[PDB]
Amino acid sequence: ALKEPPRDRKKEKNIKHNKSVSLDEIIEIARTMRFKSFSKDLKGGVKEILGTAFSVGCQVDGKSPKAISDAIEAGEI
Amino acid sequence: IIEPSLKALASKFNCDKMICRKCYARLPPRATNCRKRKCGHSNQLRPKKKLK
Amino acid sequence: MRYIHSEETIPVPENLKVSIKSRLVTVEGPRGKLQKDLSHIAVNFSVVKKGVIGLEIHHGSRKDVAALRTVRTIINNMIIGVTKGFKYKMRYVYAHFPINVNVEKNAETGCYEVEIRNFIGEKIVRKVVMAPGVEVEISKAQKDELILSGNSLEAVSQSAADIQQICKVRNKDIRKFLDGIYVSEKGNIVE
Amino acid sequence: SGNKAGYFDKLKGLLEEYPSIFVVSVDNVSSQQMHEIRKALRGQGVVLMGKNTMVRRALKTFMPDHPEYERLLPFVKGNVGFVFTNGDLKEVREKILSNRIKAPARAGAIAPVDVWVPAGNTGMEPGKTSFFQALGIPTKIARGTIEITTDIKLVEAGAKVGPSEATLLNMLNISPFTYGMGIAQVYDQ
RNA sequence: CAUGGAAGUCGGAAUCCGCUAAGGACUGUGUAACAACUCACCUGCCGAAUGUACUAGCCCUGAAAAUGGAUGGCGCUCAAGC
Ligand SMILES: [Zn+2]
Repeated sequence: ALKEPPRDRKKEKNIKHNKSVSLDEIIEIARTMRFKSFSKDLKGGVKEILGTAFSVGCQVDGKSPKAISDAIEAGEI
Repeated sequence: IIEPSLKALASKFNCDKMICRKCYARLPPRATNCRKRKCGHSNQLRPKKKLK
Repeated sequence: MRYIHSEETIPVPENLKVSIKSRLVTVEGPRGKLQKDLSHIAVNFSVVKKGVIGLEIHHGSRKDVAALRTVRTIINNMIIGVTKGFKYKMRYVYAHFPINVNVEKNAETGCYEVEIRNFIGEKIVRKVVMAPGVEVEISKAQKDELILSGNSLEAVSQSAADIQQICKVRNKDIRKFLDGIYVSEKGNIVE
Repeated sequence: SGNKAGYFDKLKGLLEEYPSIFVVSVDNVSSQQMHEIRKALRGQGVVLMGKNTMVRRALKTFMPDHPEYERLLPFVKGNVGFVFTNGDLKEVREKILSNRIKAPARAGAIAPVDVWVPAGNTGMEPGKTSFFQALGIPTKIARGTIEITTDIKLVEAGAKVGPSEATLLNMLNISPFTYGMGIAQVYDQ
C-alpha cells in the first residue's frame, strides 16, 4: 500500500520496480494488525520480521531492510 | 488399444535399455560398462531411442 | 592378499530337518524334499549352535571369497521353498489378435504342458512342457493371468522364462508391436 | 559442523540449571504437531531433541556434579526426547498430551482395529459413485445423496487397507491412526 | 510483477525472517486455477570403514591371405610360464 503515487493502468506491462517507500514507524504501525501471528515474543520479533519483510523496497536511502532488522537496537514499542 | 499399466509393464522388457556404442548390445538401465568381451568392456554407452 | 578367515551363518527354524554329507545337502520339511550338490566349492560346514549352521573358507583369495555369499543364499532359498513355496504370475498383452491358451493335464507323467494359439494371428500351435514339480493353473481372480507354483525356485523360474522367450516378434519394430506374454509378480504361496 | 558445536554447550548448560528433567517418547508424529506444543509451552520450558548422546551425557557423569546421571545412562534406546522444565510433576504429566491429530491412512496402513462404516447418508455429489462401485458396495442415490443401505466391512483388523478404500477413507473422515505424544518412564517414577 | 486463469513450477526480474535437528520465495510430476505428489534436507535401525581424481606391473580388446605345420617335437597351470 505504501507505494510511489498511483499504480496507473497499462504501465505494469514493463518493469514496475518504482515502488520505493520510506523506512520508519509507518511500516511498524502496520505491523500491529498482524500482532505476531506466529509467536515472535510479541511485536519485538514481529518488528524484525515485518521490517525485513519488505526486502524488495530496500528500506530508505542508504539503509537496507536487512540491516535494520539484523541490528537489534530499536525500541520494542 | 492397450491398457496404460500393461503397456508400461511391456515397455520394461524392450524399451528401457542402454546401448553400447561399440557392439550394439542391450544393457541394463543402470549399467556403466558393457558386459561383452569383444568390445573390451567399453564404457561408451547411450540410451535407447524412444518412440515418437 | 589372501584372507585368513571368512565366515557366514544360516539360521534354521524348528520345523524341518537338514543333513549334510560329503558336500551334498538334503533339506526336508512339511512341503517336501530337495537336494543340491556343492562338490565344486571348497567350503567347511559346521554346527555353530543348536539352530545355526556355519560355513567358512581358510586362506582364500579375493575371487574365492566371492563365492562364499553365493552359497549362503542358495541354501536359504531351499529352506524357504520347502516351508513356503513359490508363486509367479504372468499377463497377456495384445492389440488386435486375442491369445488363447490350453493348460492340459498330466500327459501320463508328472509334467504339465501349455498350448498357445493365435499369437498375432499365426497358424502355428506352439507347445512347451514344464519341469517336473511345477503345476500351471488358469487364474479365476481376474482376466489374463497365468499362475505357476512349486517347491524349488530354480525350476519355477526357468519354466516361467521358457514361456516368455517363445512368444517373439520378428522383422518388426518392437517399440510398436508390444505383443507377448510377460512376467509381472514374484512371491510365495503362503502369505 | 558449526551447529554441532552449539549442541555441546547447550546440553550441559540447560541440564544443570533445571533440577527437574522429564523424558518424552515421541515417534512418527507430524512436524506441525511439535509447532503448536512449542507455541503452547513457549512461555515455560523448551523442548529439544536430537541424535543420541552416546558419550555426551556420559561426560557429565564422570565429574561428581550429579551422581544420578550415570543411573540414567541405559534408559535411552531411540527416538526418545527430553523436556527441560521447572514446573510441578502433576502439571506437566498431561501438559504435552494435548492436540492428538486424526491421521488418515497412507494406502496400505495397518489398521489396529476393525473399521466399519455405520449406516447413513454420505450427502455428497452422485458423480463419485464410480469410487463406490470399485469395492462393489450396494449404494442407492436418494435426493442426490449416496446412501449405504447395509453396513459393509472395509478391512479386517490387522489387515492392509485397500488402496481404493484408503483413498475412500479420506472423504469419510474416519481412519485408524491417532498420533500423539508418548510418555516414557522418567527418573524411576 | 505479469493475468479470462499461473498459489514454487507460462514467462520477466530479486532471494529475507520465525520455529527447530532439519524442509528451498524449490529439482521435477500435476490443477482453469488450488490440491495431491516428488526432490532437497533432518530423524529412527545396524556396526567400520567410505568417496573422487592420478601412476605402472601381468592379462584382455585393437590384431585380416592364400598346399597341411611348427616356443625344435611331445607336452606343460601353487608350471615344465614371468
Ligand atoms: Zn560393448
